[PDB]
Formats: sequence, C-alpha cells, structure tokens
Amino acid sequence: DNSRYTHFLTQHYDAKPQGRDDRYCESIMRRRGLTSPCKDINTFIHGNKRSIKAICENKNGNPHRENLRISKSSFQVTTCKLHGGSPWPPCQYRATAGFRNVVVACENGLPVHLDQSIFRR
Repeated sequence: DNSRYTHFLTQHYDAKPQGRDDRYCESIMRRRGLTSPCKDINTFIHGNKRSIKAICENKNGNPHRENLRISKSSFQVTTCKLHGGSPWPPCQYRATAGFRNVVVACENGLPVHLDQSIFRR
C-alpha cells in the first residue's frame, strides 16, 4: 500500500510550479484538495522527485528528532499560509518561497509525511 506516499506527493510535491506567488498558492491548494476545510499552512517541495525519495536512504538523509528524517540536500519549497480567517472556501493564501532542507517521515522507503513545523516561521 503506497497510498500514503501518493498522498504525500499530492499534498507536498509540485515539480515545476512557475510563479510561486500568492495566486499560485490559492490555485494549488484548491487543485490538491486542501481547501475543504482550508488548511492553515502547507508546504510544497519542488524539483526532481527522486531527490525527495532519497531522503529515506543514507543517500540524502539523517535521523531527526524521535522518528523523522532530515534531508542532506536543500530543496526549493513554497509555503502557503492561510490569510485570516475562515476555515471554508474561498481560502486566501500568502506564499513564501524558500530553499532549504526538509524534514519527512519515511515508511517502506518512501516519504509519507512532511513536518510543517520548520515552515511555520
């Protein structure tokens, strides 16, 4: 059952996004099913998917805290933060682009969870 990996990608992976502005966030959050209810904060990782999967190996990862893994490489990311307000659509978002390593949990060699705490900022 690779469903949690596929769900991780749905919630947290967008390969080649273009503009990573507020309108990007508002559109991707709708497209990926994160607006009913409005998710408060959600980060998308960009770039090549193999680099994300590799976090689960020694190839691109270190143990982190209790049961997480932190990547050795840095990734382009976009954090979408809800502006206001209501927990139901329409959901307004503010985008913050970044470039840093990421914290995941792995299961069966695949990333199945993103730790959002490092993107609360």
